[PDB]
Amino acid sequence: ITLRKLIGNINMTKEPEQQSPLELWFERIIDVPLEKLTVEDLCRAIRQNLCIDQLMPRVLEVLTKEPLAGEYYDGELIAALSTIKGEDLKDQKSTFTQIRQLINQLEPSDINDDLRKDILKIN
Amino acid sequence: LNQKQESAIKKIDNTIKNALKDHDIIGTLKDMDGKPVPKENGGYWDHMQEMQNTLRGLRNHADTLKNVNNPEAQAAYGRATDAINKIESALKGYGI
Amino acid sequence: GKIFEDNSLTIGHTPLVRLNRIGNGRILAKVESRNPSFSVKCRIGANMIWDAEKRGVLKPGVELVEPTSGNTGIALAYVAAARGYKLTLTMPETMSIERRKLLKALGANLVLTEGAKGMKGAIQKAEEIVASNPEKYLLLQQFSNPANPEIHEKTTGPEIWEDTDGQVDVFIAGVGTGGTLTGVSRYIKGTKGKTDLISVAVEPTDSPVIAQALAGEEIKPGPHKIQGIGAGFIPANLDLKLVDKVIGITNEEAISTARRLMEEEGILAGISSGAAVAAALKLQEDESFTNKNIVVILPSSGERYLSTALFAD
Repeated sequence: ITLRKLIGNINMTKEPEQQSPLELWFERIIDVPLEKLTVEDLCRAIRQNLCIDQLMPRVLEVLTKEPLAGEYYDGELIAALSTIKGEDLKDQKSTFTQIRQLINQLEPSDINDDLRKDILKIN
Repeated sequence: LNQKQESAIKKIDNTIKNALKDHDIIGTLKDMDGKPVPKENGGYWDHMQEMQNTLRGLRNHADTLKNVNNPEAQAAYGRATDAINKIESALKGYGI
Repeated sequence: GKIFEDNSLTIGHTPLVRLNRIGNGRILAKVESRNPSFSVKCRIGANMIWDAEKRGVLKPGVELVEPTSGNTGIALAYVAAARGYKLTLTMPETMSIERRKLLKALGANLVLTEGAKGMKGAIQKAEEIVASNPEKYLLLQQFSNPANPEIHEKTTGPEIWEDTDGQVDVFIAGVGTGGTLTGVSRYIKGTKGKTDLISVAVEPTDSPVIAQALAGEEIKPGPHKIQGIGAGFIPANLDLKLVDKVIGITNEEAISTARRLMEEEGILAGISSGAAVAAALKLQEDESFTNKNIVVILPSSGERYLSTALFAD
């Protein structure tokens, strides 16, 4: 399953010569199913509020293998999750709390510690 | 005087210099002006949030390398602060 | 009676309006869009040129130059038009067509610089223009020019004092150049000796450099959406010795509070106005400020931003 299947094409319809970097990027990953999205793509889709609901399963597996997964810096995925609004956790409300558990068990962090705090104040 | 995974962080600065495109900055500024790119669902793309992420990575990796007594690492540090200055110079004073 | 000799002399005497549905009834909003070019910068556009005249630097043939993408550009445009000066504004090419039209209609000459270079490119070009003939061109330098806070010590401050009969307890102002906060504080604390006054600076949470400066931290600015404040550095016209407290406001607190001002108070408001009011509301959840008179600066009107995301529902 892919982002096109969940939300369709949410781009304002226009020719690629008239598209912004995020509009362009979204057209490059919209047919990419969730299970293969790179880490960079995953963080950005979260940051950009792109059906975060159905992304949680993929996030849950990327972190178990590497809790500080990220492209631009270590911990970027946790940083992106910090931006979630709790209300858009519809049917994966359960999968989120599974993630919070893995996150609330760590030692090395810094300006990430407030993000980990911000994650815990969304319900 | 010799590196470890500061290597894994000198590489991330230089390849983050394919996230400093002109339109990456210009999108950030137009967000600052209150003209973000609308989606069709309602709501907007947030280009200045991507720029904040880029600043955070560059700032973090420059800290990693700040006091590393090694030439290769100090070169990457100068490139990271040249790029941070490049971004800061575009925004400082904007909109006033 | 009073007949003004040109439009620059009409600045000030802006109303102080009580907020009834926002807060507890003790927030007083000074509406600085009631000004010749409809922002607080009208005051500094006037006095900065008055001061240049008084200093003799502005003479036959001398032209004005400033880099600005904001309300200072509009303020300088109407004053130069009112008093017969030639103005060149340097500014990024990200500026909208509609904003260019507003300035050209006020007679300003526009120099658009490369978009990705941002504000520094506009600052550089203005410096290169003055370097091409320093005797012909004069740079106003809104961030360092002490004529900026001088007009708030001579006008904005006194108006707040007179209107409140000295019973202002807190003064809240978002900081762009720092002039408003500096002069108003400098008048009330110095000239009238109310050292009790609590002066509050407002800045964005996403570029909190004033808070960084008072902690000795390194200055790390970023992009924000509170247009008009949040310069990303501590301008020379910000006197940190007078800042008692600094409140960071999020993008989303400023937008919604500005929209509350419009729908709940009938005061057209921009983002920076919503942010200053949001800071007053945050101060009032501390019960030590529950019974204090809070005067807040509202720098511009929302109609100037009618094209922006401020109007999304």
